[PDB]
Amino acid sequence: TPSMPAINTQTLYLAGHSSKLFERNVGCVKTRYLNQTGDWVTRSLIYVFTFDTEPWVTQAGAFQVKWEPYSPLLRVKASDYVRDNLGAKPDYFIRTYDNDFLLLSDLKEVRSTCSLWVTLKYVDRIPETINRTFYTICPDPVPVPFDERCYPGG
Ligand SMILES: *[C@@H]1O[C@H](CO[C@@H]2O[C@@H](C)[C@@H](O)[C@@H](O)[C@@H]2O)[C@@H](O[C@@H]2O[C@H](CO)[C@@H](O[C@H]3O[C@H](CO)[C@@H](O)[C@H](O)[C@@H]3O)[C@H](O)[C@H]2NC(C)=O)[C@H](O)[C@H]1NC(C)=O
Ligand SMILES: CC(C)CCC[C@@H](C)[C@H]1CC[C@H]2[C@@H]3CC=C4C[C@@H](O)CC[C@]4(C)[C@H]3CC[C@]12C
Ligand SMILES: *[C@@H]1O[C@H](CO)[C@@H](O)[C@H](O)[C@H]1NC(C)=O
Repeated sequence: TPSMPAINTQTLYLAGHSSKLFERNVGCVKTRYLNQTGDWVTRSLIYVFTFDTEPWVTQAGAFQVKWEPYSPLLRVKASDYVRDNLGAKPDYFIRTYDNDFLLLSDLKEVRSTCSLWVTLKYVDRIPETINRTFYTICPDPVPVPFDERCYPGG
């Protein structure tokens, strides 16, 4: 079966989210794998804050994730900074996933907010099936448009 992306070693990019989650001046949102200790994977949360900040500066946070096989929950132990400023929760509902995408939902909201994550394979072109699922399940879906500037080099 496909490998669960959250505990895998490929970088994940935020491709879509519910409007309510929206943070003004936050762009290029992605997560890189750092290491693993026991059942916990450590990843970074990378982004750019575009207001009154130099254009080459990347903001960075860190968090840990745990996924028991076939669990519908992703466990998240986010840093104090990430919990305080980016609203990270201790658990997320896993709607679906494949080798190169992950769709997460909030646990405690009745009108559950969502986030769609993809690997490099789909950053310039989200497959129609994933896009359709995202627009079906997610309240107030906001796509994150492709931007060349959010990547190393160009
Ligand atoms: C990802 O999906 C988006 C959502 O698609 C819409 O919802 C799905 C669940 C399904 O019902 C699908 O058929 C719907 O289109 C896509 O966005 C939609 O794209 C439409 C076409 O570009 C757009 O439409 C408008 O334009 C036509 C032009 O003739 C008008 O007739 C029509 O009335 C609309 O004004 C539609 O508005 C738009 N929806 C939203 C909410 O953005 C999106 O393109 C797709 N992306 C990929 C990569 O496949
Ligand atoms: C990808 C996996 C492995 C876990 C990620 C967990 C945490 C860090 C994720 C899950 C949902 C994410 C949020 C989803 C949507 C937005 C809106 C955007 O405007 C700014 C980033 C922000 C606010 C994200 C910040 C990081 C976030 C809180
Ligand atoms: C994993 O990364 C974190 C974050 O930088 C670090 O604190 C930790 O020492 C690293 N090593 C291991 C094996 O946990």
